Amino acid sequence: SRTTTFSPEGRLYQVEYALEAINNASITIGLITKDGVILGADKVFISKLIDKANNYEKIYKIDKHIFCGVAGLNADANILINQSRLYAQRYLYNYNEVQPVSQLVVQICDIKQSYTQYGGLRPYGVSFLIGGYDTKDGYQLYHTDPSGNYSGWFATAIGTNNLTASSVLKQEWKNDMTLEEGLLLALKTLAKSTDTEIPKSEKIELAYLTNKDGEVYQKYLTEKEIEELIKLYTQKYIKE
Amino acid sequence: MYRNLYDTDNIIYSPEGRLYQVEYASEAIKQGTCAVAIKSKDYVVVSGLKKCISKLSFPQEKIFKIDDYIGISMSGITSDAKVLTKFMQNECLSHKFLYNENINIESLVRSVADKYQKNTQKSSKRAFGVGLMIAAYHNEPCIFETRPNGSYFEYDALSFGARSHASKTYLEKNLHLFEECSLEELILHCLKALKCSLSSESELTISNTALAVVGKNHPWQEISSLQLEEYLSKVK
Amino acid sequence: EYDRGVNTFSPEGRLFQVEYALGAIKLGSTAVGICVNDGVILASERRISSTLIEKDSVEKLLSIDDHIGCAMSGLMADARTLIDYARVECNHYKFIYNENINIKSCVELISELALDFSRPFGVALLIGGVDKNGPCLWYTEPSGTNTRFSAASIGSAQEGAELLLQENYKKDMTFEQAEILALTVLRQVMEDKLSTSNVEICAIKKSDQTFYKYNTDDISRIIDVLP
Amino acid sequence: IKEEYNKFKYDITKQAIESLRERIPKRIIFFNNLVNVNSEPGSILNVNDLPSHKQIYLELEKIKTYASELIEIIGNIKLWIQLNVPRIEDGNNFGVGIQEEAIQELARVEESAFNLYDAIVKYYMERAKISTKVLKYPNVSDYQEAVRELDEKEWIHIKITIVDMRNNYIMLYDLLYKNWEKVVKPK
Amino acid sequence: IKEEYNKFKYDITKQAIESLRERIPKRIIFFNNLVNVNSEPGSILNVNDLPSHKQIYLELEKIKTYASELIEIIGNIKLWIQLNVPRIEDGNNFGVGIQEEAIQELARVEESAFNLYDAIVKYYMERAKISTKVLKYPNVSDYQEAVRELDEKEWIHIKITIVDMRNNYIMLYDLLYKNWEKVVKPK
Amino acid sequence: IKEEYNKFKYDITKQAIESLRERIPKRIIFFNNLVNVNSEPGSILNVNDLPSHKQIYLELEKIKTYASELIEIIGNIKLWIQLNVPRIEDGNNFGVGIQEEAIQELARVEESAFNLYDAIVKYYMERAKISTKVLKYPNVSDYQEAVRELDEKEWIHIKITIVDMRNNYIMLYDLLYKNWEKVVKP
Amino acid sequence: TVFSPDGHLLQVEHALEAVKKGGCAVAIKSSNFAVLAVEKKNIPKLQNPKTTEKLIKLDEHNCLAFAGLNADARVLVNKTRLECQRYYLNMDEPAPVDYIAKYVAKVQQKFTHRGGVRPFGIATLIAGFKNNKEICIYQTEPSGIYAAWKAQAIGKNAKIVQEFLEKNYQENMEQKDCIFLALKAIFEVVELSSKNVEVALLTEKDLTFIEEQEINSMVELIDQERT
Repeated sequence: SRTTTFSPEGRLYQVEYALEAINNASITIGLITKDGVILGADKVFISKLIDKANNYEKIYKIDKHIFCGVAGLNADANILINQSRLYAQRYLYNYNEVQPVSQLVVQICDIKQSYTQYGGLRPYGVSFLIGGYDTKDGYQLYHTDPSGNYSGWFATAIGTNNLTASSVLKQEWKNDMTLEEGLLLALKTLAKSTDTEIPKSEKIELAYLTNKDGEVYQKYLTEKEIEELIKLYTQKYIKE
Repeated sequence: MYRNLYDTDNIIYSPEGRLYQVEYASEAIKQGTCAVAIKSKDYVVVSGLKKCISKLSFPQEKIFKIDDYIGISMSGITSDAKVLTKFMQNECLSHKFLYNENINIESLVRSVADKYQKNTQKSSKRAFGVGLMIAAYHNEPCIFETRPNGSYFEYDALSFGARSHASKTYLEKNLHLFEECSLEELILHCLKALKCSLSSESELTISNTALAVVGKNHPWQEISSLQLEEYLSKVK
Repeated sequence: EYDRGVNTFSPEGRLFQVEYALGAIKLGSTAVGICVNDGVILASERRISSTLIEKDSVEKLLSIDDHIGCAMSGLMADARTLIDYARVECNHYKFIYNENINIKSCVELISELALDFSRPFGVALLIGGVDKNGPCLWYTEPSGTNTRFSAASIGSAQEGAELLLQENYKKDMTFEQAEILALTVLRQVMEDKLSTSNVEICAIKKSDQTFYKYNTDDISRIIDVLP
Repeated sequence: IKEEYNKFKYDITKQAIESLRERIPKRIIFFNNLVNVNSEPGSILNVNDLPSHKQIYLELEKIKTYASELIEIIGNIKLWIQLNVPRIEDGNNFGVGIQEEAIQELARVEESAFNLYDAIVKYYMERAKISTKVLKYPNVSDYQEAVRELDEKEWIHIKITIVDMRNNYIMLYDLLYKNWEKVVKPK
Repeated sequence: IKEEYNKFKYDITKQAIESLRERIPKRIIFFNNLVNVNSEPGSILNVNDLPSHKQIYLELEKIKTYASELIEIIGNIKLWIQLNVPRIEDGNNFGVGIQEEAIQELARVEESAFNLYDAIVKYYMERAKISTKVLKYPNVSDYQEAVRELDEKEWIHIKITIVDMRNNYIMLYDLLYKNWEKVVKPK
Repeated sequence: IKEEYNKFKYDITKQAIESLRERIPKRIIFFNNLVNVNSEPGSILNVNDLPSHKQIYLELEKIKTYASELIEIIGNIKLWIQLNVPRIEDGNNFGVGIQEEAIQELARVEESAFNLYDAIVKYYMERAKISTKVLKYPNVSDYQEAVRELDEKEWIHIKITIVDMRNNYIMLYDLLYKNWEKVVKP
Repeated sequence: TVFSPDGHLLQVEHALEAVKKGGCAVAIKSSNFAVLAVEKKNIPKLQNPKTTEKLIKLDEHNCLAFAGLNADARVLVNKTRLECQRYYLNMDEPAPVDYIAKYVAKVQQKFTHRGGVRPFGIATLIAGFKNNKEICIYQTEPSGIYAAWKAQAIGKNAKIVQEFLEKNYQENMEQKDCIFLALKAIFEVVELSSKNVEVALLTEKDLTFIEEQEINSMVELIDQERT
């Protein structure tokens, strides 16, 4: 029935289907390094007639130091990004400083929680890996769900084939990870999740923060990841 | 396809042409206690029978008061009857404040019957299932009554659901009340209606039959707890 | 079977959503109140089965004001909402008019809030006080019927206490006369012993016109008279 | 006439309470003592202790005694519930369905016990019929084997009736005990 | 008497746990050892190892043992599930639905094992009638082929009964295990 | 005992997957070589290639082999889905419906193959019964025609059974292949 | 949200059952302090602090350890922390635990009585201070009921842990003794992992956590007490 009604088991229905609706969406990888947080993506290819060179709809920008990698309904994702950009700017307008991500996910999971509680509207079939840098506790990487129960992490692989890709980060991840070593680490889990051995490079997109006291937050071009893809060939950080 | 589709909604109409949800309210007033009023030439008496639910309980009130010359007697559910009493009280009192003359009787019931109408077309609010009985006197003593659907009938005698058929038949052959100008014969004639229409082998009137009179030099004087059992509740 | 709507009628002239709550009030703790010529005495149980409770935070006899005390039954979470509303309007009445509110004027407003047409409040009360014209005791229902009672009982065991009061109520009974009577009906319908903790009587005397909760010390001298 | 009828309603009520508090529990222990639940598997419903077979005859005879006691006890209890059904009204009658459910299950058990009499007549008829075929065709050994195999089946069938007997008494008693307030006072 | 009855409800609970933790798993492996799931196709349901047919008789005798032990175990389990259903109420009775589904499956498996007793009687009766015709009409060869085919039919049914037995035993244990919390508590 | 029980759970799961990857595709090709879909109409269901009928006898024996192997294959597959049914819950149980649909489809094919053993007995019993009547009434010619038509009927029944085998094997495999992600983890 | 034909509430009993599938949380009162306890679980080598999923503060003297829906506590706490500070702005006093619990219970009750609003599927327990130097641990359910306790527990299989606490609950304990009693409540999570239990010692109107160092010194003693 509607989202307002419960179930005899204690769970819900609309928020339970949304948790499964994101399982049929492309994967995204999160990863905290010793230099800055990095993200992964999977451009689902409906055809070869997309631009494939200027845009990508799996990783967006929230602020100059906060960025998320969305995974789920691409249509409903644009609303929360248009809603998180306001909270990331209304905090600046009210406190003259950057907003900590710990105070951003709370501000954004409440907008999801408010939908699965009243109004009689459908929930948000979206879940994303939102990370950033802050002066209070350094780099961080949070993860929201359609219910709102956010939680901090070090590496997450939501989308399709989560349990397999998350297991890769259980062993291959290390506490100390450089920026270049972290990219190669996140490159293999992004490729083996799609049951392939090498990315076609006209696929997956990556992003990285690495605050150099100014939070550069550079994204990646189709030519910049070629050098990263070539480094995977020689040094294979295999499935295992 | 019939008998269960056109039954629970105040909006749908039956294919025959009857609003069956409102029609249940007209029958909902029949489960209440009886009441009867007599319109004489210059006086109006209302006899109401209360209902003692238990031996330890007290009989709940039936006959109410609205103004000095206006008093109603509900017959149905106490939930909606109390709401219409407050609406009729705030309406008539506002007329004595906004202006100085008393409120016209038919111009008052037109506002009360309109209250039923407003709670009939909206899907949310249901209909007031209560049979009102407005007895008043302004220049000629008139007796009005409503139903769940908006209605007015300048009745001369009535009954309300308990043993109404046994009481309507008594009033059909008793049309000499207009010339029974003596108040004593009127209250005995009105109480005789309940005595000949009470339940089988029940207590006649053991101080549990509310009585009220209103007339020319009479305001809504509730019959005291002593004037009725001395001779009125002792003639039969 | 007509149960979808909240305001639907019946072909026999009856309500449906209100009648569902009529059986919900028969599951709470039992209570009994007696209206005597000198005042009003109330009584109730205290289901504090788990000894870890504080035993004072859970109460069955709250107060509408200093002159009107009442009982509770049914949904305890909804009973507090009506009592909180009664504590507002009765106190709001004292701010407008300097005299204390009448129970006939207070029970009529506690019943109009059970006419939300949400859902009807599944709670029955035993509002009693000594406002004016001596002491009065009223018993409300979720349907809105406000019947003034001389001695009634509400709770899961209200059926047994009903016939007991009919064979025991006398009009010329004082406070100490009914105080033992307010416990003999509780001694019958009780799955425990009438100790000094399970009973929580309180009364409103006509002299001081205020209510006073009978503490643990005062009830011990009344539960040991053995009716 | 009015007196005899009111006397009957009193007589029913007495018999109903008497049967549930005493008559039914004693028989529960009785049949349980005959087929104890703690036995290991295969030691009860077996054929190890197995003209007409006079030995088998006595076991069927005991069943009919047990069958008689079951139909008589439940029938008055069923009638008692029927006399306790409130006036038919619209809404708030979930409990009459429970009452109806009890009568339905009670009638089911009654019909089940009633069918043993029909099942028992069929046994003698089939056994006699097959035996005629054995006399007419004495060398086809399967007819003689069928008679032998038949005795093992009926012996088991007698025993399956007893386990179902035991189990039905408990299912009836447990249901009435838990739902005692609504069967007597459905409000 | 009140003590003996309460003892019975205690006695049931003991027997039920013992059967689910030991008696039922042991039989799962037992029947599996006769018809292993890892066998290649066609090596089980064949007729290579095949007056009356004494060989089929011996196989049926083992079946009757298997049938007896199955019905006895489920019957106390069925009653045990019945003893844990709470008082009938309107709403919040999701657990009785779980309970009813379990009772339904137990009765279904019981009917399956129960039908073996009736099916064995049918084999000997049907085989004998055709054989009489063979004696009367010895050159119509289809009657002799019918005898042959009947044994092949009965042989297959015996093995299909054992696999269905095996598969039901694991399915019963696995089903009760998953919904165990609702099986023990009433609501 | 706890070890022996868990060991069984491993052995079943293997057999079910093994049947779908090798046993089931091989039979698809097998039955197609006997009743090719590309055959012209009437070239399959004919009587052109036609005491007891020894010619008819050899084909039914092969049928019983085909029926046995089907029940054995389907039975473990059916059992495997049963151990994979999740705990019963109210709502969000769309996946149990596929499983329910799967047990129903597997049991339907299984019941169909299972009834052939009883059906074969009916053929010989009926043919023998009519043959007795031929001995009693040797000049009523329809009885001799009756012998001919029954064999033609059984021959047709044999062939409709083999196509149904072929068709059941593909419909089971095609259903499971398309719904593979939902059958294992519903 | 409507009633049931017998008298219950299908939208409340469902929500009350929804808290049973959640992490357990146990509280325990003492003389002048109240140590809390909660048992959570986390994925190894990931999710470093669990964003302080339990033991939420409300004021300088009011801890709160909920149980149940983790996502539905944010709206409950933010609608509470606002009211805990708003009371301080209107009455110039730090909000007592009696007012916060009376507010959290009114929040959940305001969600089941209204229509078209899902009830708060979360059962909590608030441990703070009253106006005088006292400590009364409260406990609220999704139905709206609330009562003080001397020890209480909510969550997955809260009956077996509350039953154990009903027996060996002494009257007044020591700071380490009261912790050991709360640490004897690992009857929900098997093997008593130190990375699962979290306790905080609310004392002298100043909340503080408990380091894992002294946890191992107390969680290991329980294994050498069953023999």
